Amino acid sequence: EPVAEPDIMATNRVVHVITNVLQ
Amino acid sequence: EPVAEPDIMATNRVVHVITNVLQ
Amino acid sequence: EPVAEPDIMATNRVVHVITNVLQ
Amino acid sequence: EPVAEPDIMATNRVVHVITNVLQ
Repeated sequence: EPVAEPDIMATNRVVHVITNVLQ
Repeated sequence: EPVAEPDIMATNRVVHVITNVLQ
Repeated sequence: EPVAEPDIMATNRVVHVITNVLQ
Repeated sequence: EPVAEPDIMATNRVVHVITNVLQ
């Protein structure tokens, strides 16, 4: 993982896609 | 339901069920 | 059948809600 | 370094009612 001076960090995964309700 | 020998079956309407979209 | 089939229900449109997305 | 983990799985709930096969 990246190394640097201490700071605020929080790993997160975001996934989105355009879609419509099936019914 | 009626019981008899196999033969042509009249088409019956089908109603969908509301459910969360997979996408 | 022992239980009557569900009555026909018309699909209802759903309006999307605007939200902040990082991506 | 360790291999990056894949995208986090998004659990979903599916509800359906058994009915006559369309085919």
